[PDB]
Amino acid sequence: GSPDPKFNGIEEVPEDEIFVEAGVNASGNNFIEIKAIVNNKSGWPARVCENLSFRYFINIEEIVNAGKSASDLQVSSSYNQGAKLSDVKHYKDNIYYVEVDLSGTKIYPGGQSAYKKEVQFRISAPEGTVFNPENDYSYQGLSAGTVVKSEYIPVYDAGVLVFGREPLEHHH
Amino acid sequence: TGAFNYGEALQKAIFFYECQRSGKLDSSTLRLNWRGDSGLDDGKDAGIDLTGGWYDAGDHVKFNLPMSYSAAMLGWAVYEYEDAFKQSGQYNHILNNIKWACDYFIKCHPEKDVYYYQVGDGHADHAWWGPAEVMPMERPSYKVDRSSPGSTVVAETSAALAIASIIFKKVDGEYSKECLKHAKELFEFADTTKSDDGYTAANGFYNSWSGFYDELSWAAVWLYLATNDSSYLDKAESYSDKWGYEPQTNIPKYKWAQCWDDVTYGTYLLLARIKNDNGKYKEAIERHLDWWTTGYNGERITYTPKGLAWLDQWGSLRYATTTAFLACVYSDWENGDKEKAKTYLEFARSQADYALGSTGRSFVVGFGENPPKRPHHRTAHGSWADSQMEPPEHRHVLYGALVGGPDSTDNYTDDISNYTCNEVACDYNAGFVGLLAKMYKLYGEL
Ligand SMILES: [Ca+2]
Ligand SMILES: [Ca+2]
Ligand SMILES: [Cl-]
Ligand SMILES: [Cl-]
Ligand SMILES: [Cl-]
Repeated sequence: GSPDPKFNGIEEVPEDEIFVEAGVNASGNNFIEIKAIVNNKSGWPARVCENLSFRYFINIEEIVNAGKSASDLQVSSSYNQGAKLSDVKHYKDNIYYVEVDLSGTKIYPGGQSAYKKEVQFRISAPEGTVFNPENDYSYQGLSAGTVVKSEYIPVYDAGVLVFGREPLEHHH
Repeated sequence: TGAFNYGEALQKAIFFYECQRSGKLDSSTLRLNWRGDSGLDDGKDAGIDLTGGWYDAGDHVKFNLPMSYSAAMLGWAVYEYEDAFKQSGQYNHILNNIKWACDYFIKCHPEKDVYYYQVGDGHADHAWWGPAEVMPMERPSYKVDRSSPGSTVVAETSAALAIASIIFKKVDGEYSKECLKHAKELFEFADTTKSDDGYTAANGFYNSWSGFYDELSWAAVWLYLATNDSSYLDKAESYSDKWGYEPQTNIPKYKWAQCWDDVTYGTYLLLARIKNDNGKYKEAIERHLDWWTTGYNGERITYTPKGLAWLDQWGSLRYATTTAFLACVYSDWENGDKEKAKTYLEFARSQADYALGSTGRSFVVGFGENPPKRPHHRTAHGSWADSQMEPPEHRHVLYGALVGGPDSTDNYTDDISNYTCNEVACDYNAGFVGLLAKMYKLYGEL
């Protein structure tokens, strides 16, 4: 006889290797501020990632209906070493997003400070303008004072989607 | 018979070497999905490409002495039992892995009398706990040369490449010739320097304890078998008075095992078959294998109650399974003592079966009943947090790894930080692969 030739070490990947955890860091009538922690717990195989980015999607319907536009939103942060934050960018319809780009920073499963990087960013409308997070795609399932893994904050590796989903309606 | 699936164990014990690969990998042909590119800057401090080779154990140092010893022993298995490898479907697998190490030894030999013998700093390497692909620390390379030589590691490398030249002759004649050229040059370098003064970066890990005369004779006898140039046979025999005697005697030493430091015992056996003159090499191998089995002149190695021949607390299974391979090879020598061959072969079977499960549990990761699941191995564990305890279970199965094994009364614990028990290593698996090939031939082929 001879051993089963199907034998291999191609294992089931039992867990999501690269993902963002997020939560509400602060909020007010006209803004939301997100705490986001990008994780690389890769194992199949482990790898170093130095071109990761993620996108946080909002719906500006309530801004437009107030007679304002995306140009009235302001992205800010006092906590973003190693992360570039975009201005709001148009996706489709009244869906916009903030890109958070950690390219140039090595994130890898090699220690407590290596496998995860925290970013904080705030999106504000003008004083007196209602900012409604409840209709924002990437706000779904977020809470104050805690971070949780979210499939609604998709992660990209050199601009290629590797985890989560973009807001495809109603269209996929 | 037999009592265990030796063919499966052999398959897995060879696969273990794929888990140890350093360098650029081809993910489209790998038999696993949890190893990636690693050590890609190996050699850059020296201005030379030293990528590839095998990580030694559960760490990421490339230690060329055990690495070349292990490739030599795998190669010796293919040389003796080629058909067993073909019938079990493991022949291309074993050659692919042996070539992984030998391609590296060639890179390590950029000029006739220059040889790189290590990549990685042992202390720095062991100070961090995570997978190979994300190593954060610098990995220095080290070389020996005519001014600062390393006869031990250069001669063991010569031997591995000489063996590679034989087993690749038919499948890749051009590579075969390349291995032989390097093997001859390395042997001349080791033989004409006779010094380990330059071999220093492995201090505390793989010191040369027995000296380099065993390696010089081992490399020379393999070069004789590779070339049929009788000058190499003369050369191997010329150091017989230098290998070592039992303390206080002129009796060729016998109370140890074939291992990464000491290849005297396999040299006895190879020379005994070549000379076939009922002479001193026959006597020397028989003294050795008698001590390990029935006893020699009233003395016998320690055995555990459950039947393991137990040489030392470190790598107990490694020493017993490697000696069992020598016993297999002896048993197949037509001119050997037939009654001793019977005894030696039954010993080899018993030691194989102890490793595979005769005590009620397997000592081979990913094989048999209740195998070890926490081998001391960074990449199989897969910590993202520089900790042996996070996660508390290994992320990957290190199939085929033979662990250190039990103490002298069969006690063993499956714990990632228990070193005598759960160390794994290239040299632990090397003789074991040859033993498994013979067991598969005996029991698994019909
Ligand atoms: Ca909104
Ligand atoms: Ca030696
Ligand atoms: Cl196979
Ligand atoms: Cl055979
Ligand atoms: Cl030394």
